[PDB]
Amino acid sequence: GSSGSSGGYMDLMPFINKAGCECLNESDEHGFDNCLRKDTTFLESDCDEQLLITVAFNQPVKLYSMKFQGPDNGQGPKYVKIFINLPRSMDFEEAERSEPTQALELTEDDIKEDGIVPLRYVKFQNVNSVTIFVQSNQGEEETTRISYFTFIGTPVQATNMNDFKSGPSSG
Repeated sequence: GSSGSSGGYMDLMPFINKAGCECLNESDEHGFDNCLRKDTTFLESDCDEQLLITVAFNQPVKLYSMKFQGPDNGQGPKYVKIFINLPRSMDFEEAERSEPTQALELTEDDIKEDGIVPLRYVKFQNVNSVTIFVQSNQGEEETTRISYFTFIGTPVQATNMNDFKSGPSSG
């Protein structure tokens, strides 16, 4: 159906394997999977900002950016360590001894309604498994609430498909 060239990445949501995903210190009442979609519950930590999020990609894609934010209360992740090409997963000790592939200090503008975290695709040229460990928050809160989480980018090599239409617009 026609064709065109423009800047339009994908959240890779449908490319994530929720069946192979893994969460650390996940609340009992709240799930770490409900914070993946915009329309769902939130993920509240029952300890502190020391939760981990594993992601298993069935196909090797490219992490050009990451959308990490929280609820509308004032609790969002700031200093998060990103890991890729892991042997299977990331723990609390393994996330401390070993350094992340990127790791950035998310700001209020990165965890807002349209917050965006520009990563370095140069390192995620081809990743099959990515993990994110929460260290600190925006205002050093006691806990980080996750509401929306995804990976912006594109597959290293896919077919000629089509999607993503309509959307908001401002002056």
